[PDB]
Amino acid sequence: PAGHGLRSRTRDSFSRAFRKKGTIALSTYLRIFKIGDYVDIKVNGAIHKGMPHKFYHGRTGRVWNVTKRAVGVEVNKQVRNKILRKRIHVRIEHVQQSRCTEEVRERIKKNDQLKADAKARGEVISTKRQPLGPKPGFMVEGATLETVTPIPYDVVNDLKGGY
Amino acid sequence: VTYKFHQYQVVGRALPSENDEHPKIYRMKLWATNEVRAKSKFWYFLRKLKKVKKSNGQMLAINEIFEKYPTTIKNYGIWLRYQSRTGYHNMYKEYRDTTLNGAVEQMYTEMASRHRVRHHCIQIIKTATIPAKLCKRESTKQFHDSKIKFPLVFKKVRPPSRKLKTTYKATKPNLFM
Amino acid sequence: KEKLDHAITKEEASAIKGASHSWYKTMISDSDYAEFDNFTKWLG
Amino acid sequence: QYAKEYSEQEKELIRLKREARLKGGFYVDPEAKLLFIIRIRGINAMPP
Amino acid sequence: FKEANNFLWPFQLKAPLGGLKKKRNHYVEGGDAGNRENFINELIRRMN
Amino acid sequence: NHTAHNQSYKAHRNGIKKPKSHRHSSTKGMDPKFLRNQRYARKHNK
RNA sequence: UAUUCUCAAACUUUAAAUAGGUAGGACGGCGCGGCUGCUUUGUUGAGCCGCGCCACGGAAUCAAGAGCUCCAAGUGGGCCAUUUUUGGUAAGCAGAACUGGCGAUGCGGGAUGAACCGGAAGCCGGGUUACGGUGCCAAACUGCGCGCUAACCUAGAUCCCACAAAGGGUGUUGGUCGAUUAAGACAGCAGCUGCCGAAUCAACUAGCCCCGAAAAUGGAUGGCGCUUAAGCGCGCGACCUACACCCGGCCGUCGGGGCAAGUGCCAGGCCCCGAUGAGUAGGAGGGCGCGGCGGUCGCUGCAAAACCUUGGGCGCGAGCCUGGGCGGAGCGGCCGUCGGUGCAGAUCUUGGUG
Ligand SMILES: [K+]
Ligand SMILES: [K+]
Ligand SMILES: [K+]
Ligand SMILES: [K+]
Ligand SMILES: [K+]
Ligand SMILES: [K+]
Ligand SMILES: [Mg+2]
Ligand SMILES: [Mg+2]
Ligand SMILES: [Mg+2]
Ligand SMILES: [Mg+2]
Ligand SMILES: [Mg+2]
Ligand SMILES: [Mg+2]
Ligand SMILES: [Mg+2]
Ligand SMILES: [Mg+2]
Ligand SMILES: [Mg+2]
Ligand SMILES: [Mg+2]
Ligand SMILES: [Mg+2]
Ligand SMILES: [Mg+2]
Ligand SMILES: [Mg+2]
Ligand SMILES: [Mg+2]
Ligand SMILES: [Mg+2]
Ligand SMILES: [Mg+2]
Ligand SMILES: [Mg+2]
Ligand SMILES: [Mg+2]
Ligand SMILES: [Mg+2]
Ligand SMILES: [Mg+2]
Ligand SMILES: [Mg+2]
Ligand SMILES: [Mg+2]
Ligand SMILES: [Mg+2]
Ligand SMILES: [Mg+2]
Ligand SMILES: [Mg+2]
Ligand SMILES: [Mg+2]
Ligand SMILES: [Mg+2]
Ligand SMILES: [Mg+2]
Ligand SMILES: [Mg+2]
Repeated sequence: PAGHGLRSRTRDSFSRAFRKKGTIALSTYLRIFKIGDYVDIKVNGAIHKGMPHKFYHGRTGRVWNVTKRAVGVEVNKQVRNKILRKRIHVRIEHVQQSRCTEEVRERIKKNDQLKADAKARGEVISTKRQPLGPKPGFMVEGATLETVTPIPYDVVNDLKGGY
Repeated sequence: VTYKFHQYQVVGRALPSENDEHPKIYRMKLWATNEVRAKSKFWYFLRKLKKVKKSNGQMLAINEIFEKYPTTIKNYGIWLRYQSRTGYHNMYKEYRDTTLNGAVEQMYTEMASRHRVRHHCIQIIKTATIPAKLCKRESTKQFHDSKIKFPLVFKKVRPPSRKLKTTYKATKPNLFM
Repeated sequence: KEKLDHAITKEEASAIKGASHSWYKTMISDSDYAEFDNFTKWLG
Repeated sequence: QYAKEYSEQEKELIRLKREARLKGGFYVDPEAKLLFIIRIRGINAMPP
Repeated sequence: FKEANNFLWPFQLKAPLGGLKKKRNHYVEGGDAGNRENFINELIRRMN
Repeated sequence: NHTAHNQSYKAHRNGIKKPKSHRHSSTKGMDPKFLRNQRYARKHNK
């Protein structure tokens, strides 16, 4: 509306990948979606029903409802000075289960056991991750040294493969 | 005692990896005003010549090279590559100095004067101490004379210090060669 | 003022001097400039 | 105790560098753990 | 370190005694910006 | 005619404001069949 | 059929940089039970509920704190710049994208300038700098070094920026490639050749300079001038220079703390500690001033009001207090309350006067 249709500017976004057209593999229809799961919205161009607006393509949201053929997804949308919680329904052909939280569950268990193993011995520790820190000092065994020097200029070589 | 430009050997390598646990070690002889700038120019060449960026490289050693005999006079040849306003060129220059640091300082000063080439547009390819009989430039040959003799045609008239400076004097300077 | 007069073994001192001297030789070592076949004459 | 530790670290680094030199290898110094940062530009025309 | 460093109020240094070279260029180019490694100490003397 | 100049600056004066997140979210718009059964389940809960 | 030159905003297999979304716990996890009309062949699932147990805070950095609501002003002509970018030969032209800037904002530099560089500001002392500078104008070197340039065209002289091109020079300075030469080159001289006895020839390249280069008031590296530059390129040391930074004083604002068997206080006060200060349109607070009214405390013929003054003092300020003079009959402070309550402008009104 107001100068732009629903699918305006979707020539590339909503087109199928090269040599990946035709029948949709059935693993898409065997996925299980639960409330609270995170899903990435990826519009399939072949399915014209229950397809989200182009804005939600490439966005990750949280599942808040499950129907026969579609899942309700909560997606953040920035409008001026506010973030809106947009609730949309999308057919499962356009959603992929996201691996954004794949490390959380396995990390909690490791932290829980590490704290438990430390509680029994009365040693207070921290399970927090840390970013890459500075490396310690070390010795490197001597080896043959290859000398690098600037190369004399040659005009004939100022072209891919030369002139 | 003090030089504008210092010579350094910089040694570095690519970070060890599972495929290459002992990557090749590269060394360069670079000229810079201090160690920090010597390291930066070392990674410039390794990035563009060996495809090893500093982000995936390792600095091993950096040592400053000092003239062996800073009291004698040597002839220094410098092979360099520089960028003009229209392209790149190669040239060979000769200098006479007590240390190669002074000869390199002369080279940068000359390139700025005769070619308007700034420091960052010059790459030093090679340096060497040339024996007198193998020099090529006449500006260096004419001083290879056991009986070198000439007067001071141009003198600078001035008091030893500004303490003896006066605006007015009773007589003009008396100068003779 | 009184002109009052070693912490390394004599053999150790000789090894230290040799190692440092050898390291200095590598510091001033130059490339052979053999990979620049088109500029052999110019590079000398 | 702290004063003694500072002197030992300074001499420890010197010994390791000399040890690597004697064996013909290299000793990579530990990467700096601490930085001091100074602001050198004013507060005018700041990108967000 | 986090608590000890945050406990310190940011240091209010003075204008450097002797001035700067060029704040608009990187220290590698002969300016004053960026990492100058151990040479930050030389600047700390003139600004403290 | 049109321009977005200064609009991001205006938005960031008091924004970007994220909505308040509560432990329990509204059930409006969810499957009525699921909601109706849930209401009965709570009714007979003991 | 196998090759080949060159291409695409409305072509594309492939495919960046930058930017975009989500997640990194106490709203977590596990165990045992329960509810249902939904779901399953199935207490099978789904969600929820109860009880018990565990949960060192589950990347970094910061956090002058976070959330919520009400009422309302002004605004809805914009402009400039780096970069991306459309129309146009182009425009100090027109139109978009991200950010900053001006507008609303002084201050130092750019001679001069809304936007360029630096940098944002209470009132001061000291110190040090930013950009920019150190021959005079003009605070700081005719400082210490190397080279280049010589302009008989007004040589040249600093981001934006106030212009210059193709093409040329046996001007001069560097460099690159090649050729020739003590077995004698080159020029001249001599009859391919002899004398000749030391360097010579050719092309290319790029610094400065010169040609190319024509406009109307007399004129503009800002001016004067400058050539062992005071020009150009690159250095070194010192020095000069902001309302910027640092230390100190004082004012305001904001935040924090102390003060009762009260020797106890305009507590609406006193004292102590920390940070901080730009402002048009606009909002609000605390104050100043004018004329009444209800009260209260006073002044005045031993001189009220008004007015005059090169008298003096207080307050950041609106203003206030007071000396002297003139004048000759009224006037003021304080609390509350009220209003036809504050002028430099309106081709403002009336009167007066240059
Ligand atoms: K269109
Ligand atoms: K409006
Ligand atoms: K020329
Ligand atoms: K009264
Ligand atoms: K008076
Ligand atoms: K009143
Ligand atoms: Mg309409
Ligand atoms: Mg629109
Ligand atoms: Mg249909
Ligand atoms: Mg700026
Ligand atoms: Mg401060
Ligand atoms: Mg000083
Ligand atoms: Mg400066
Ligand atoms: Mg800038
Ligand atoms: Mg209007
Ligand atoms: Mg408009
Ligand atoms: Mg217009
Ligand atoms: Mg306006
Ligand atoms: Mg100007
Ligand atoms: Mg001052
Ligand atoms: Mg001079
Ligand atoms: Mg030309
Ligand atoms: Mg001037
Ligand atoms: Mg102060
Ligand atoms: Mg203010
Ligand atoms: Mg009154
Ligand atoms: Mg008067
Ligand atoms: Mg009064
Ligand atoms: Mg009235
Ligand atoms: Mg009125
Ligand atoms: Mg008037
Ligand atoms: Mg007015
Ligand atoms: Mg009038
Ligand atoms: Mg009139
Ligand atoms: Mg008249």
